[PDB]
Amino acid sequence: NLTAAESRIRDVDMAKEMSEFTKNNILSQASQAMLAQANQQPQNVLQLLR
Amino acid sequence: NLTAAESRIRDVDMAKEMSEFTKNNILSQASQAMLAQANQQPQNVLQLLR
Repeated sequence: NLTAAESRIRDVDMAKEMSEFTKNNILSQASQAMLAQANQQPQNVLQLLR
Repeated sequence: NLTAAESRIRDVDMAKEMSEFTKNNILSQASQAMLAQANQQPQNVLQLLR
């Protein structure tokens, strides 16, 4: 029972962690994506410039 | 947020600046133009002279 509670503290429910990992990785790829949109804003500033 | 306000101070809204530039350049070409009319005033003074 000590091992049980000790595991409830430290040892992870790796399913939940994996869902958290896939989730956060999507947030990451979404963010890099929004750089791929964000940097594209001043080139249109160059477009009215020319 | 510091970068944001710092940019609001120094960094320019280049669209507005470009409109200002085209504008003032037209005022310039209009002014050179009005030299092309202004210097032409005394040659007619030479015309009644001859």
